[PDB]
Amino acid sequence: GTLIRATTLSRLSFIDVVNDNGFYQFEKPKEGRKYVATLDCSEGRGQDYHALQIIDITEFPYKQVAVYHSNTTSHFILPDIVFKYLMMYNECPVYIELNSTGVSIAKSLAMDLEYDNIICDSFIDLGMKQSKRSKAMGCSALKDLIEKDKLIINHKGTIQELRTFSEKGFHDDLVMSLVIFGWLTTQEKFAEYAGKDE
Ligand SMILES: [Mg+2]
Repeated sequence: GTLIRATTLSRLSFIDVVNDNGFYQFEKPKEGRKYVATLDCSEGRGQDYHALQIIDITEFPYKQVAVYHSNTTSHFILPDIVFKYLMMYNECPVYIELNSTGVSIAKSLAMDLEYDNIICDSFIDLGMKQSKRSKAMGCSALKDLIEKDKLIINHKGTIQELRTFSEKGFHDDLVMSLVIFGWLTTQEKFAEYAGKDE
């Protein structure tokens, strides 16, 4: 009872890139392409990882071009690491799940690093406000993208997590960061970020 149907899961495949201290790069940034990054931060104590997914949304199919995945990042430096990769991907907009750590990272990006491509649900929510409906609808959107071959997955750990991710409520941070992306794609504001500049 996986979210992604078995035949699709069986055809997923990864490019086995070297881990650069948590950063996995499948495509370099390219001129004229438009990206988005989604961030699922770990919170509190336990066995979870921070997961930043960077997706090329210039045109279909969308592509997973890089991932940052770590549970050994110093809290003091996580905003600077995210900022580095957003700047790399053509000053990438970012959509952060606003758990306690995500609220702090979003504020650091806005106030300390002065990054001005933060996707915000509202003036007081500097990212994706937590809700149950955003998870469910983001999962449905992600299922359709992967099953219709409209989102290409390259990363080994992401595929491993997709193969065990249940259709209802093992690590899942790489999938949950893709669920944030799926939810974004259902919103009116996604048209501000997707597509070539006109
Ligand atoms: Mg997490």
